[PDB]
Amino acid sequence: APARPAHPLDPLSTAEIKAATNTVKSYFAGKKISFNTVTLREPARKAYIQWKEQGGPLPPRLAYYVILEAGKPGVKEGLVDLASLSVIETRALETVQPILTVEDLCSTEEVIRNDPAVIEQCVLSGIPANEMHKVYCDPWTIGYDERWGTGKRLQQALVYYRSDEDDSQYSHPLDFCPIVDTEEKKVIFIDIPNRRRKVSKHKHANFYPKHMIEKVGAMRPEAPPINVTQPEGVSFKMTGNVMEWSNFKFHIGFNYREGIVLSDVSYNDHGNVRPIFHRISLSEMIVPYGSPEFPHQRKHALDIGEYGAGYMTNPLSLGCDCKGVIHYLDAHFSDRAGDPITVKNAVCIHEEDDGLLFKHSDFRDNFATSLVTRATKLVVSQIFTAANYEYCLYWVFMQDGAIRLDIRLTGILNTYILGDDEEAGPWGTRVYPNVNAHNHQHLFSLRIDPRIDGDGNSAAACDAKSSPYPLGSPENMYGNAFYSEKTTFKTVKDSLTNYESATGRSWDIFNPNKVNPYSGKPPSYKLVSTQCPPLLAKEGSLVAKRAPWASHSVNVVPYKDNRLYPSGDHVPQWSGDGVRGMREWIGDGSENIDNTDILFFHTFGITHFPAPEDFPLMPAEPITLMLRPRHFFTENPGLDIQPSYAMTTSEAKRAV
Amino acid sequence: APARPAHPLDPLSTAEIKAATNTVKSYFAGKKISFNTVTLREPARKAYIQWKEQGGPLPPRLAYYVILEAGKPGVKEGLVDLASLSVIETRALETVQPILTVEDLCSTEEVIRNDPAVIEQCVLSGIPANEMHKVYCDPWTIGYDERWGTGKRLQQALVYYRSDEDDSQYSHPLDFCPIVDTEEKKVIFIDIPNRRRKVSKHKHANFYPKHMIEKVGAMRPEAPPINVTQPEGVSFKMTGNVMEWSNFKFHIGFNYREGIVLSDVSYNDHGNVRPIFHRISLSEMIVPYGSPEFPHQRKHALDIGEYGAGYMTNPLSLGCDCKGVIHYLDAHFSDRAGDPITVKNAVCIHEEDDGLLFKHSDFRDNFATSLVTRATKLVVSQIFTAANYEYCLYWVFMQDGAIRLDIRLTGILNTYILGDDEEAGPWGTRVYPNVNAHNHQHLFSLRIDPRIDGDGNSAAACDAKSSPYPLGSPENMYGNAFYSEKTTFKTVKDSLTNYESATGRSWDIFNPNKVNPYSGKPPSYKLVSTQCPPLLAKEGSLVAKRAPWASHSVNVVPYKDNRLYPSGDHVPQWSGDGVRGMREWIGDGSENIDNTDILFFHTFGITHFPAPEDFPLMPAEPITLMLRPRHFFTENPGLDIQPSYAMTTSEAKRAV
Ligand SMILES: [Cu+2]
Ligand SMILES: [Cu+2]
Repeated sequence: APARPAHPLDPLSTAEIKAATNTVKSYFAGKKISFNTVTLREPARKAYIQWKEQGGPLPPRLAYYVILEAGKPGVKEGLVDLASLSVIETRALETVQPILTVEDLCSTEEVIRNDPAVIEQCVLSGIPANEMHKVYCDPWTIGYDERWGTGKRLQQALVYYRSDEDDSQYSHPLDFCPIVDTEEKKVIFIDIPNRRRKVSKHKHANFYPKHMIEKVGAMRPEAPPINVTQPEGVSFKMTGNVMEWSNFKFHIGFNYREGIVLSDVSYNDHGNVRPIFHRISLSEMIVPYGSPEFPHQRKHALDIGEYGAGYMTNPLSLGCDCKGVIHYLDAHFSDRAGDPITVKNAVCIHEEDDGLLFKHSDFRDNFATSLVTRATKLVVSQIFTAANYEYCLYWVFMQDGAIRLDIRLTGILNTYILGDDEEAGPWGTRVYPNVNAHNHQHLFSLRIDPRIDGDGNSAAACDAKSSPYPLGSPENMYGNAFYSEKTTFKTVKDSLTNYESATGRSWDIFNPNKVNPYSGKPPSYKLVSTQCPPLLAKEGSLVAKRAPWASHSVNVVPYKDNRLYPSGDHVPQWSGDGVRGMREWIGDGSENIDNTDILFFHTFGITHFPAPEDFPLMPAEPITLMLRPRHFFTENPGLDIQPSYAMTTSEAKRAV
Repeated sequence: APARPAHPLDPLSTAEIKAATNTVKSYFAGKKISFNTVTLREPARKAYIQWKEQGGPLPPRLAYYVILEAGKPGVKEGLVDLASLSVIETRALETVQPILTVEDLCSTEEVIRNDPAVIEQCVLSGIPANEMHKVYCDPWTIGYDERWGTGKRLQQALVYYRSDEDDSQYSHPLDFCPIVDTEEKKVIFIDIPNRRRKVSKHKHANFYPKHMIEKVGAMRPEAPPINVTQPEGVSFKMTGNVMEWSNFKFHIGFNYREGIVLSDVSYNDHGNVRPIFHRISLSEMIVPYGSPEFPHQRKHALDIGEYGAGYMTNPLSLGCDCKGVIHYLDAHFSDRAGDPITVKNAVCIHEEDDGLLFKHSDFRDNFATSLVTRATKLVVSQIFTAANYEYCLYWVFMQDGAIRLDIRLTGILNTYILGDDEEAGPWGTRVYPNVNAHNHQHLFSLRIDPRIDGDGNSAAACDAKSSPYPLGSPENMYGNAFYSEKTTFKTVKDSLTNYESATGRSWDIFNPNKVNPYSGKPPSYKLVSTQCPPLLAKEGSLVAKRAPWASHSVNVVPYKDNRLYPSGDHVPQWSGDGVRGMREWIGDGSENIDNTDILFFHTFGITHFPAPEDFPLMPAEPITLMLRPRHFFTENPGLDIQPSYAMTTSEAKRAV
């Protein structure tokens, strides 16, 4: 049996992966199978907490697998008990399709380049038959197409042309969309538009230094360096995957889908170690495009569930992606053959300056009496590439006890062809000649499993409101009175809430069993998040049905085990009909969520209307949200940090 | 005559200040006068642009002054022509009161400590008569009190007790409020509550290291250092107050009121130097409190117009407030005697790493084909202290051509006393025993005088909207279609708009005379700003009347000279009645603002519901907004910056 991990939440080692895939091959001996997913099945929440805090049973070390079998529809999935090298649960799911791996994305180009119907369309589009090596595709999942459902595993090949291998292809989309059976390795259909648009004759819109020298004359000279050193080392301590820093303690996990998973998050409040979150991660996304024209409705990528923030994560880049003194973690997955694969340097961990933590000075001696303390932040990060997009993910811990998630979006716009006299608006932007960059949103589902100061939690909306008493009344003489209206969610239905600019809405995750001795309020972490777009696709749309979580900024449901992925476990090609994922968890909306084990799913992101500044490669666009302690502590928790400068009134008088 | 400045927008030198005050003293010879304000009167916008870009006349170098005269109500104000040492304009304003200086804050404590009625109240409150040296006050402007109007110059002494001079006084407010005549140096009234609350007998809530060692046992050890150096110097160049960095060029100005003023802001687009803004600054604030109980309606500080972001600015570190390699500017004002005073190191300028600028990698070779470029940002900052508050102001320029304003709020909560059995809610929070920190908002008025790619500009609201065609229609078959609805403001009235979470509203400031050759849209800078609270005080309230700008997120008016301060030129003790400031500029709402010289005033900020984490000293709370180029450039303007790492497809194949 494989050696068991240092910690029950540690991701599967390479040896554990191989042990799992050997087990599964033996169970299916005589069958031709391929591996889609081999990943840790995390322990039940109860089992973990009981092991960690109550001297309870050691949870079994289990691997979840998804396989395909040649000639069989759908997938099989199950669990392997690693200690006994045995399959302990298995089932066949003939009517779902699974996440697409890097191998799956790389496989489609050879299919389309050799398909006679595709060749014919390249030629009709102005690319000669002997130049197929110049044709490339981003082979998305089909997403959903009602002509096939889940009956075949399908990709849509978004086709482009490169004049030279070093080109950025996105200036030269083609007009047609081959549909490919991923498992049969064949083109089954090609969507061809009513109006044909041949390949752009313009130069490629390129962005490496050699290209830029041709385009603008010269690169800027190298700027003088800004160097960042920690000559006495770092202040954080890692014990395997467990982090300790500035009184925070937590486990850094990682998987094929979510990427970074932070677990067992506590804060050491002068010797009282107080839980905050059991688990926090990104659980799904949707990137819905806004052109109604066929087949563009199929562009609504659920990037986490369809590609994976782990599978697609970048090996980060000795001193370029992450600047400073860095601790790296590697990621391990299975390939289709059942062999472990490694992404080196998938996670970067470091501490960085974060400006001022607090300051106050006294006007009475011209600010001679003064105290200033600088902030340090701890950053746990990854960058994943989902075809054209780059998503830079930064989990940030702060010395006031706040935790923030910062995202920067970069990469390249998804582009489609635009005719010489064709107008892109209102659904997209002409960002370069013959290039239409369609409107789209990027929405994310943050999953919080809280344990604010322990178990038994609730959530609330907090709305700023003027007093209901009018100006000139004895209760509100001058019309200034205002308060925070807290609406505690009692049932699931109550939770289904949007951000509201009219009230500056925030949400509290709180422990109703405890009370701050000063304020009288429950200890809480407050979600402060304003990048909360409405879902623009209509009710009942394909987008709305496949992402039931995205229609509210906040969804709060009862905890149950295995409630991770809110668009279901196998996302590609689901029509959005059925009681699964968030739609299952919400149910009829009547279940209790007050003072219990809850899961808080937050929808946040941006609406992107492309502009030429975004092309050919887009400058980073920031998204953030923060979880802030409010009524958790009885005073500013950073005041024991040594100030950078401190002078008292008495000391200022003595300096004369 | 004083030597003329290097640049017409340079603030008055110390010699110019003295020259101006000598001129005014001579004009008023035989009269007993004191100086309130002596500051640059900036050139008219037409005159500046003509001088800068058209070989036009050199604008006269002018000083604006505000003086008080013993025995005369209100103020006198006027202009001095420095070249001729003469008063060129003067007028008496008998019914206004002016900004309170540092000297004016410092003067009140000696008055109240020696006043028999105040002493009596201290004794009734539990502080013996021989301990008046332990009584302190923050002597705000009265703000507005209908019992006196502007008929006397008045301060309200928010009173506190210190057990030792090194204490933070804010745990020990007293229950009463002396009203002080600033110019007569006497207490004229004391507001006494119906419910007396004697001084707290608790320990002070303190925050220096010596205090914290007593409170929690020990300070944390010094963390290992993070060192930032620039061994080959910085990439920016300053010529006097003119900055050049990453193709931006602008003038760094400073005054008593607004603090930092950025002017003549352009971007050098490969040799084509394109204007962006004529002037950008913070022009006013309001910090309205939410307790209706008398006299707390008088807490609605207009910090900029009542105290001044320049007058109240901190002399910065060095090495503590601003980390790294810093260029500092000093600030110069007049004191009451007409002598120049200096705040050393009032502004800090430096460049800092700002993470990734952009990245893209190709999945086809497992991300071997990759380009990553790191961002640098340029930061122009100050910190001002308005009694209890600290406001950290950062104007940030970025290498994608965006400009951001970042603010961090810190300092100390304003507190009032709380009885042992008194409930603070719903209008405040008990943050420590016997301490009530009332609810309040912090609202700011960002003033933008734009020149987007030159003169003749417009503004618009941009709202994301679903297509009006329903799901299932030929126009919107799958219900996903969406667009940006642009509402161009034709008249002032049209511009009076709020942030709307329902549409993810942004605003464009654009040049309708020009067209992006790719997109077809006008060049613009887009305001991306979501920390846009409603004003919670009711229509017709004292707050809403004194801050007419604050009731909309956006106000756009025609440019005229001297339209700087949207709550009027002399803010303290204005009732809010009258056609002045923003209310004058809005007029009847009918004036054209489409394709003309416009002023864009943006209201943003936060609503603060205190919690114990904020006490006794508050961790920094961030506020931000961004102005982003959209359709300004025809491609990402940063692509000529040398990448940190770049490998092409061909290079990756050659590396084997
Ligand atoms: Cu996008
Ligand atoms: Cu505040």
